[PDB]
Amino acid sequence: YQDVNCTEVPVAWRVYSTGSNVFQTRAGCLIGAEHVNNSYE
Amino acid sequence: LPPLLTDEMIAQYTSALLAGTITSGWTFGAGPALQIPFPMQMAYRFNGIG
Ligand SMILES: *[C@@H]1O[C@H](CO)[C@@H](O)[C@H](O)[C@H]1NC(C)=O
Ligand SMILES: *[C@@H]1O[C@H](CO)[C@@H](O)[C@H](O)[C@H]1NC(C)=O
Repeated sequence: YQDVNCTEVPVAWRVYSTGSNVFQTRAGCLIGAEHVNNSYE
Repeated sequence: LPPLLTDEMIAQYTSALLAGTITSGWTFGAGPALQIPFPMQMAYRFNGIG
């Protein structure tokens, strides 16, 4: 979700709006991916 | 939309290029980087212009 502080992403398929895996980046909010400290290509 | 490469990695690439051309001459553009002292590469850079 682009440029949205995801404290309110599901307020406005339910599995892709829950808090199973939420990551906050500069581009927006990412749902469905796990953050990893390791670095790859 | 934000840029894909933030300024830090751009600075990292520039520093990598600068260190490579300072230490290894121009041999890092062809294959493996080959070490050479700096005065003897400025000497060959003169020798390349007559
Ligand atoms: C996003 O929303 C939260 C509300 O929980 C707020 O505390 C934060 O300052 C907002 N901005 C961010 C995380 O950049
Ligand atoms: C990654 O590093 C941070 C900071 O040390 C740590 O809190 C976290 O447990 C590490 N692992 C993951 C999966 O985030």
